[PDB]
Amino acid sequence: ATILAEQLEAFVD
Amino acid sequence: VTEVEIDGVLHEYSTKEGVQEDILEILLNLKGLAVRVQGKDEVILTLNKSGIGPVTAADITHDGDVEIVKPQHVICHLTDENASISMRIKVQRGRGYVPASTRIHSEEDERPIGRLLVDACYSPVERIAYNVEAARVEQRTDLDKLVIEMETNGTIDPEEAIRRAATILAEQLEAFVDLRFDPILLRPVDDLELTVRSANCLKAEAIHYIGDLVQRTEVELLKTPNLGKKSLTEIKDVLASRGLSLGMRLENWPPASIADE
Amino acid sequence: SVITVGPYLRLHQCGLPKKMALELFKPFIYGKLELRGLATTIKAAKKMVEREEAVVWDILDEVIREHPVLLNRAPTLHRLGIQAFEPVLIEGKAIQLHPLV
Amino acid sequence: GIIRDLLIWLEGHLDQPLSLDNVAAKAGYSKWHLQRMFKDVTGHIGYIRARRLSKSAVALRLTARPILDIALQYRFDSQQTFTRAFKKQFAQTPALYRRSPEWSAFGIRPPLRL
Amino acid sequence: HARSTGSYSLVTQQPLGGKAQFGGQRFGEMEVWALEAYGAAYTLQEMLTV
Amino acid sequence: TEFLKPRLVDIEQVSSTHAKVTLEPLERGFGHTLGNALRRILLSSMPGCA
Amino acid sequence: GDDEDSHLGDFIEDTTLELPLDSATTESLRAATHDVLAGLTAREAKVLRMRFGIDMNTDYTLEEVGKQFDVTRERIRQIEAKALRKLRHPSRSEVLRSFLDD
Amino acid sequence: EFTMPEHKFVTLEDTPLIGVTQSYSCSLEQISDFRHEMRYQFWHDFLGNAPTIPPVLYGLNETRPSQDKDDEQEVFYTTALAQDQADGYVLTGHPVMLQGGEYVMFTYEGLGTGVQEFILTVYGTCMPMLNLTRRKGQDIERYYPAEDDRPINLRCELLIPIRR
Amino acid sequence: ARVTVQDAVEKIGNRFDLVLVAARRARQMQVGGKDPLVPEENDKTTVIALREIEEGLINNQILDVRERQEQQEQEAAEL
Amino acid sequence: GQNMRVAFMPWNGYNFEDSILVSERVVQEDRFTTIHIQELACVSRDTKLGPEEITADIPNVGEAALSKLDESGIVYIGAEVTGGDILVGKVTPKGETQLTPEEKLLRAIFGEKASDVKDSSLRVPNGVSGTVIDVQVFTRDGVEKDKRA
Repeated sequence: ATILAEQLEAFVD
Repeated sequence: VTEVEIDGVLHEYSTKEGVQEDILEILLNLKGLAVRVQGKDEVILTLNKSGIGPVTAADITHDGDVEIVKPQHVICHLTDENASISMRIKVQRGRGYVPASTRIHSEEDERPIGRLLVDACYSPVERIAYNVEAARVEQRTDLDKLVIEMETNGTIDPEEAIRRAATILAEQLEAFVDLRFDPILLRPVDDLELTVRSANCLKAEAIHYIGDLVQRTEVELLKTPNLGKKSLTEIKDVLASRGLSLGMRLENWPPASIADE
Repeated sequence: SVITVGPYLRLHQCGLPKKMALELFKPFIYGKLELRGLATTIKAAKKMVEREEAVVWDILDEVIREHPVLLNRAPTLHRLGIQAFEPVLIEGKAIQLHPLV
Repeated sequence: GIIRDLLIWLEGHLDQPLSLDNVAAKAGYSKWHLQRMFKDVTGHIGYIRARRLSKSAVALRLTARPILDIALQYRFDSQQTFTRAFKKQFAQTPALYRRSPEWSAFGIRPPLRL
Repeated sequence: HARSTGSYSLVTQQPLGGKAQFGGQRFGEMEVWALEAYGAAYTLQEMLTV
Repeated sequence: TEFLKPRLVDIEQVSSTHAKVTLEPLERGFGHTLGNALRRILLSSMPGCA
Repeated sequence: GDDEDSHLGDFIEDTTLELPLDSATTESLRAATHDVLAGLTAREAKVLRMRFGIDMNTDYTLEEVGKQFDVTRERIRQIEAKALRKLRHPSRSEVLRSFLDD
Repeated sequence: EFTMPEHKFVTLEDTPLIGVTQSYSCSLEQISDFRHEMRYQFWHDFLGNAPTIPPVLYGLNETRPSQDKDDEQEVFYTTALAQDQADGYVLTGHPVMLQGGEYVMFTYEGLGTGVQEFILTVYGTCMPMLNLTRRKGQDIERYYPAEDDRPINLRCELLIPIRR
Repeated sequence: ARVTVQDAVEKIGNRFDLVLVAARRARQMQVGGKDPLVPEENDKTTVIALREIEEGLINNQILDVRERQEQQEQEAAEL
Repeated sequence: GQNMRVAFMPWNGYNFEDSILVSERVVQEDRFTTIHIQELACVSRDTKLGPEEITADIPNVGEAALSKLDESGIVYIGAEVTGGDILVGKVTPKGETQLTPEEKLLRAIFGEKASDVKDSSLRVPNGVSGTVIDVQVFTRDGVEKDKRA
């Protein structure tokens, strides 16, 4: 599940 | 749109003079309106209109922070020139298809007679599909792209729609990564609920708390010229019934609130 | 009531409305509330049906669980026309039923 | 000096605390010594009976409750014990007092505002 | 429809018919044979007397 | 934004390499949403040595 | 019934026997009182109860109360007011609070 | 070892006073808190528009037996001002009249909580060694409120009308 | 249990006696309110009676031996 | 009726045997909603004891029911009506009976006063909802006409 957090990191910014 | 209130009509299943379409057709035309509220999760708008002619969305009296999307989403039709309209369209911001029929069913406030409740769909997004083509990185031909389409009404900037999605997902995607004192001692001496004159005599010694009572010497508290010798047992009541001794130091009898009378 | 399918009930289970059971199991609620004591007397406990208590639906399921229930259909043509499933609640107004029966 | 505090507590507590002299002995001093301590102050305390008959007399004329609550609200023993006190003091029946449309100060003992 | 305990008739002291008069159901004589084949005796005493 | 959030309730680690995971509650339409993504990434994205 | 199914005999109710819930509240009325009478005295129970005729076949009055104990009919009504007053203090009328709401 | 308070016999003349009057009804365990409640009400509403601070302030207990029934006795304590050597005064109220003549003045030196014991010490342990008798009149509370964070050491005076 | 009472019949030998010998069992615990033998496991009284049955714990004779000692031990108390 | 798109494949048990599935989209655009009108009555009659009449003055009322009514005993036009609510305040002029000695003991301490009227008001059926669009009041010409009538 951490990589699904990793692929959304353009969108927490 | 959440509620409408409107003059000259007491209920949505009546008829109004000077209109082409029926009353609940105004409900079924005010549903598809689209307004972008910037800073309020509740606003109102008023409408005052007269004369023959179709009222469009330009006719209503706006606010400085409700951006209008459609000008011509047709509301009604006027046909006789002397008519006049006062309607007050409640606007909320939410999600889903709860048409406040649970709001009347979870909450039973005393409403005034005349307000009509609108069946609302808060969702701006209508029809969204995607297609997946191959993105070209020179060594990684296996990679692909994510073409994402969108067909909605107004009231939406699309980047905010996509950016809010990852705020939703990573909240759950965190949870799969990170996750795996005596009451009659704390009152005034006057508010201890004792007999005629045994406790109010103690507050003229400035003793207005029960913790201050137990930290006086009993021999010199009953030698001031205001105590009586049958008040001795009520002091012996509240000290023995609670479990305290003579002169025994209580740790902190006041709170940060300290007031007398 | 009317039947409808369920692809998620197991065989010994079956669906049932809430509004049907709370209206049907009314003698079984008025015994449990006095054992709880939130209602004081009988006429008090009848008053506590309309007032939408969370314990009304916490005594309902607790009355319901392991109390199986007959279902009937006409014309009865043999023995297996009547059966006895166990209830499951659902937020509807139509009797859910296993597809395999 | 001290037993001032008995005067208007008794304006407030002819009620639900049944206060007798031994319950009035909870004011600090003894049964016999509070009598003369109240005497040279006032001239007239067990005044309390008058307040009980005065304090019941707010219920006859000014509240709509009937007579049986009255003989046990303001700390009298019984309905004859009330009317035994009523007839010794006001020389009336309270069924002949409240029902009468006129009412004046013959028997109602005043409170002590000394 | 539902009925816990409702109204009764006057000649035979029986429940009534329908969703209108707050009525009970009908346990027809076809069903009694369908119940006899299980051997479930007590419910047949239950569904007529009590 | 009035979402719902689960605490991981129960893990039935019978053997090591076999397991069961329960989770409750969600909002509606989310037991389909998450687990379809979760079945995908646990089929086709891991390290490996063969 | 326009098919040969129903008649006027189906459609009339006999409100004579008791309501099922109300015949239950008769006993909860009765089993309230004796517990409420239990916080009293034996000469205090015997003046108020048999006057009203609770659990007795008859209705005794002030005369049959008077000529039996001694003479007095005057103070028994006043005895019952003390049987009113301590029970009107809202400490033993909680199980009278709902039957008050009839 | 009781210590007797200081007392003095004063003859008083008529002084025209103005202020606000009202009725009340309460037990006398809070006759000290409520009389200081209304005196806080009128001294912190006179000063807030006053330029000048007077040397004295008056509180006057009056009693009205209601003509309906002598079971409740209507009581009147009133925070009211007196005349001084100041011209400009902004005030509200109607002219009340001090029922002067013979009076007895008790004098107090001590704490703010002992102002309650300055009003608690009335009916029990002290005065019939002198064997006094109170005539009809008005009880007066005499303060000095300009000169008063500990509970304050204020100089207060009672006044009882005693006929000899 | 919730699904099956077949093993409850391979113990006694009869489908109908099971309706009787559990009812005689549960009537000592429905209103008699005695102690159960199996743990509860959050179940109504008919389910603990059938979970009692599978290990051979409540029979027609065991429903009567449990009372017949209890009868005379009560009948050695009245006099 | 209406016309809409239809797919023919088995879903997960929800089109098992001639029992169809449906979307939320047809619940939002209210395309299958219908409108009914119920008729409900109240007949004030002349008994053998006395005449029954309509007054909003009922005994044993909650204030939410008395607030939604007028002073005569008729609903306000254009109200909302939840099932089981008082619409028409009716009574019946009752005689008198006796009661159990339990009941006499309870009324002797509270002073339960009752008149010689019996509450027989009109009510909405339960399990139904709605709103009110119309009333009318009939009258036999020769008997006294109410205000709202």
